[PDB]
Amino acid sequence: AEFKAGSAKKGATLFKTRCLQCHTVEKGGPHKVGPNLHGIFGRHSGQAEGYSYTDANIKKNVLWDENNMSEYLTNPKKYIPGTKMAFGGLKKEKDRNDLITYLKKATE
Ligand code: HEC
Repeated sequence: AEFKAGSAKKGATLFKTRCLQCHTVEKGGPHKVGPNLHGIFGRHSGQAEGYSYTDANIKKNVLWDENNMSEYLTNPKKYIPGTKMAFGGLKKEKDRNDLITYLKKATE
């Protein structure tokens, strides 16, 4: 994938509609169904403390950046077979770009 910068404002509405039920982004926000996403960028998958990941997510051992995140959110199970993240995917390029723009800033 090729991340282009988008609207953080729409990315927040995208996050809050499609991600917030399973995730938080603030520093020190609680783990829910999924882990807190603070400092997700520049961190390998499966390394947030306090959350029990799938083996699949740990062994993927992917250093998250803008681009591989875009691929992941298109179809999570396809990028990480075995993941227990039950999310179909953000199919539209512009929605993924909008969200990741928000996510960069919101996870500090
Ligand atoms: C539950 C109904 C979820 C929804 C909706 C979304 N996510 Fe999720 N996510 C969820 C789980 C249970 C997990 C753990 C996966 C595992 O196999 O252990 C995840 C994982 C992620 C990750 C990876 C984080 C890591 O530390 O490796 C990311 C980046 C992530 N989720 C982001 C994310 C976004 C952006 C969502 C909506 C757009 C979203 N998730 C929805 C559970 C659920």
